[PDB]
Amino acid sequence: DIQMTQSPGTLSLSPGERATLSCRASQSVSSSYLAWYQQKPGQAPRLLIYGASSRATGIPDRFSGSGSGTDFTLTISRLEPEDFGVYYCQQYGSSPWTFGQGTKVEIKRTVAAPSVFIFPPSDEQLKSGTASVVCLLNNFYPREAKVQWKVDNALQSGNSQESVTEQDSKDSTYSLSSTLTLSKADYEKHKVYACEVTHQGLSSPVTKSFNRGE
Amino acid sequence: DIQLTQSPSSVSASVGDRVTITCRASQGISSWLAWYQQKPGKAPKLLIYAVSSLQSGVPSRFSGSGSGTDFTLTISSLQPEDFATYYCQQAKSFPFTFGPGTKVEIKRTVAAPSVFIFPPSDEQLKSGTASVVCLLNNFYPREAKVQWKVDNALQSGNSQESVTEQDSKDSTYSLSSTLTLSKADYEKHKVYACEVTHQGLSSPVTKSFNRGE
Amino acid sequence: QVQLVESGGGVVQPGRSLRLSCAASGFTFNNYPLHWVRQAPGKGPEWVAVISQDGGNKYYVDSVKGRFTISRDNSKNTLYLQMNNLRAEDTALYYCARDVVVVVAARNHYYNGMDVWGQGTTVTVSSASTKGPSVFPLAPSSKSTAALGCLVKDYFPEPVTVSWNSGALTSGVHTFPAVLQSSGLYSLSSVVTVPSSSLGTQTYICNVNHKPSNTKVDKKVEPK
Amino acid sequence: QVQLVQSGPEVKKPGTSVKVSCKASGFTFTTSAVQWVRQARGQRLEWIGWIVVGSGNTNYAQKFQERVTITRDMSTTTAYMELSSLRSEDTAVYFCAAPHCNSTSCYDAFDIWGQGTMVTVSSASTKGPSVFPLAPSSGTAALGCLVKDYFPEPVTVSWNSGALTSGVHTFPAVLQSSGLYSLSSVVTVPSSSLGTQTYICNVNHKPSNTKVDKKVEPK
Amino acid sequence: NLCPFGEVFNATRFASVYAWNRKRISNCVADYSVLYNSASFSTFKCYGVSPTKLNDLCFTNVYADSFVIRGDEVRQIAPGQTGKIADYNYKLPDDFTGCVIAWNSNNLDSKVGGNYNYLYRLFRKSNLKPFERDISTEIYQAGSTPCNGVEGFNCYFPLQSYGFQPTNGVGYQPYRVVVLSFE
Ligand SMILES: *[C@@H]1O[C@H](CO[C@@H]2O[C@@H](C)[C@@H](O)[C@@H](O)[C@@H]2O)[C@@H](O[C@@H]2O[C@H](CO)[C@@H](O)[C@H](O)[C@H]2NC(C)=O)[C@H](O)[C@H]1NC(C)=O
Ligand SMILES: *[C@@H]1O[C@H](CO)[C@@H](O)[C@H](O)[C@H]1NC(C)=O
Repeated sequence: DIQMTQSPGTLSLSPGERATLSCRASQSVSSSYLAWYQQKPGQAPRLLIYGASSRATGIPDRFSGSGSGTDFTLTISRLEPEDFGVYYCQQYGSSPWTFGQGTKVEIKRTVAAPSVFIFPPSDEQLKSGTASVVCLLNNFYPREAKVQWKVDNALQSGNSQESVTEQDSKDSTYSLSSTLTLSKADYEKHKVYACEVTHQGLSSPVTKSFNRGE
Repeated sequence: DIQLTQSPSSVSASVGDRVTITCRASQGISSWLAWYQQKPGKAPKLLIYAVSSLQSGVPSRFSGSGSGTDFTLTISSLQPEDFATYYCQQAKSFPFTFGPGTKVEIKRTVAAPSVFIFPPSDEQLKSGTASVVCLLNNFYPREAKVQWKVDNALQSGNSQESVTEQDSKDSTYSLSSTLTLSKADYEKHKVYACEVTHQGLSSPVTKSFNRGE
Repeated sequence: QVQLVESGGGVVQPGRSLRLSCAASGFTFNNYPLHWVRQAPGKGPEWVAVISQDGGNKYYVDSVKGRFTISRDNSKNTLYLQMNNLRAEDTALYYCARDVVVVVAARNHYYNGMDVWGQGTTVTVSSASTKGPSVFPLAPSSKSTAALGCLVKDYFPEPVTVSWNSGALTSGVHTFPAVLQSSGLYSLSSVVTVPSSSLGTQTYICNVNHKPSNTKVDKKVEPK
Repeated sequence: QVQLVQSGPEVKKPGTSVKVSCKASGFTFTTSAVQWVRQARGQRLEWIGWIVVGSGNTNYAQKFQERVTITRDMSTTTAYMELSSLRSEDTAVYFCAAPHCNSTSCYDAFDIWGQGTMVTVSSASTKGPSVFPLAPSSGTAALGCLVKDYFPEPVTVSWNSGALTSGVHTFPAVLQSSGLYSLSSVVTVPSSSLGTQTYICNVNHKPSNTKVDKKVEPK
Repeated sequence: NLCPFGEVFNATRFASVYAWNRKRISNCVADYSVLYNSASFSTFKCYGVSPTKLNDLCFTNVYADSFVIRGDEVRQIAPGQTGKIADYNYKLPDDFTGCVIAWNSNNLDSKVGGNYNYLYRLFRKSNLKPFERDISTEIYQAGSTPCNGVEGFNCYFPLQSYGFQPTNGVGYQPYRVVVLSFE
């Protein structure tokens, strides 16, 4: 099969700059059988460029295409806020019509530290025999962030799950939610519950805790 | 139920000969017929399908033709690995029926059979059963007739035959015929003989023995 | 390599059941319908049943209709034939075979023959009890090149294996195919042609091996 | 309206089969082609195969040669994708794509795309979510709701019946080892408004017909 | 002085619709009354001349075009029709003067698993002129990019197989069609 590789993985660029995306084939492919697609979260792919250098119907002229053989380029002259999504290239000449792994174009921003909040399990959930402690990392950039749970100074592992939102359309920041899950029995065996947040915007790891009960 | 008939039933050819086998169907089956080659102790091998489509790997000396009810399998120059039984199969409707097959035999010179008769062993007679065996050794062609005569009385329905495959060295056949009587019937007679008539024999050859001697 | 391997055959009484399996490898299993073909001893092949690629269509010969059931497991690359209420005329070597798919204008057309065949698996429907053979000498005649041999009589089931002098003697040996007697047991003869001079100065031992009965019988063939 | 509309969401047990529909409109179906592509949650695009509408000829990928068969029906201008022997690995979103064509010529790429069909494969059963409040700690404060233990996806969350939108983060759900989903939706508000502004999260789960309005309290 | 109607209708094998065969018949007495009275023929329709009053009529020449399609397409063998057969395989002129005869040939031209011998043209850039015969196997270019003899996206083979099966619906079963024209 023909392997399509894309770069970069994440293209962090400011609105108004010139974006450049690459598409590589493991062997020479026809220029008239390569396409570029744009996909936004929760949406279907949208055809931008085909035939390597043929703009599609309705696509703005700031989108361009070039390449031949094994190397292909998607060029956005001036990056608009509606263009920040995921881009894929697919060759449809030789079967199978393989895709690339995608390139995320995000809005570049200044380093913003997250606002950290910890939430004890509600008294209603404790009646169910399960405890959930939540740690919120609010509005930060870049996306990379680290959360560690400590229960009476004991670092937890394998009992937590994370979730990250898409980049905000207004302040270009991300938000993270980590949930520590213990049973009601194990939850009542300890007293201090804390989540440690490590991030680029923090000069040192910030810890937010609560005392079980008080 | 589509029947299939092949002709001839046997062919005696040599290396290089042009051999043609025909297959007749009881109804028209268009271009839906295949040809198979089978050697003793092996699964059938597909040679041709769709009348005239040579299966991959089959040498081009094999060909096929026909349409409707009559079909032909032709071997332009017969090679030693082509001596086998060939079958035709139709594929118009189920059940997939095969033909009776045509055996491609090695042509050679007429050789008369060496005939030997064997009385039942004394150990077998102690078991209450007697078996007299008549051996026809290394002969050609395969066609042969064996008759058992017990005190000059021709037997029927109490004998079985068995023929070896064509020999890989001299292209001859061997036949074994066994006469089976009870110990009671065997001891009621004296003369046991198998009369062999064959194409190489100008007159029936008889091998006999007298019970005891 | 494109390969079909069947298994699951054996001896079974009349009216009872047997299940045959077919292991495929070397090709995309679910793109091919599959056939079951059997071949009785001495007779030509007889098509038994076929199943489509997904298992939605099944066809049978009238002889087995209602008794046999073909099926396939595409996840295991395995074909099955479930044989119930077996009769004597079901005794044959059973092959599994792959359908010949004719492609015209990039369209597939099925049921055009069988191109890939297995080695076959033997089923034998009989009420006879497993029994090793009696080996009786066919002694060479006094004056009648001479001929001697062994009579391998009354055994079930197939097969026996016959060697002479533990395999050392191969020249001139003829081991005939077995006949099925009315009693349900098999009889077989293995003969050898020798110079008349060697009859008094060379022993001839036939070795009959019958695995189903765990018997190996060696008989010394000598003149009378 | 050059359209390409797909089936609704599917939730099947492992070992079964799903058949996703894809109906064309606007262009002449009879002369185009339809490819199928799947995308797992947060993964790339995986080409499954394509079919020529006029002939019905199919080409599949190596990884789908065994359990996918693509069909079409020109009478109902619809193409199908049958996926047999489902398993958890098959849980993804499936797209159909086609070039729009008139009676004789076609577009030179796949420009028409379907809305997408989500197929969930697990042993789980339909269940409504339990909504627990994330209370604000005692200048800006944070509060929210914990939408825990529901199946299948998705749920929708709004704050103050849509009145509160600023500073709201509803996170994508995670799949717990129990087979159920958990989702948290939080909002940042000024610390002054905690005693004089009721905050209510509106959790709606259509697969279970569950409508929960939970009020968050500062303890 | 009879005719070869025997070997044209009861022929062993017919031709595909895209490669339709034409037999020429000039001056021979024939009795089209035994054909109109036959329930074997699923379709007996004449244009420009009444099917009843047919034996009296005299024309200088008769052409017998024969091919095979499926039952749903027999309605296309008529003047002023459109469809796969009429546009890309066999077109009858508006002023066609003759008859179209067809009968179900499932027992002959259908095979279990599908027959591969009867084809029909699936793509063509322009419609056929009346009585035009197209048997070219050029790769149909459906897009702007030129196919170079290789099939692919927007590059399809122009002919497709019917795949006639005995279990097919009678609308999809094979039908042998004979078109008589009188000039
Ligand atoms: C059917 O369409 C073809 C091609 O249309 C092209 O593709 C469409 C998807 C759309 O993007 C059109 O704008 C494209 O032109 C027509 O063929 C074209 O006809 C024009 C007429 O002058 C000619 O200049 C072009 O070279 C032709 N291109 C091709 C590839 O044939 C065709 O006319 C249309 N037929 C009908 C009946 O509408
Ligand atoms: C075709 O054959 C039938 C007999 O099966 C016969 O009655 C009929 O006249 C024949 N017609 C033609 C045109 O051959």
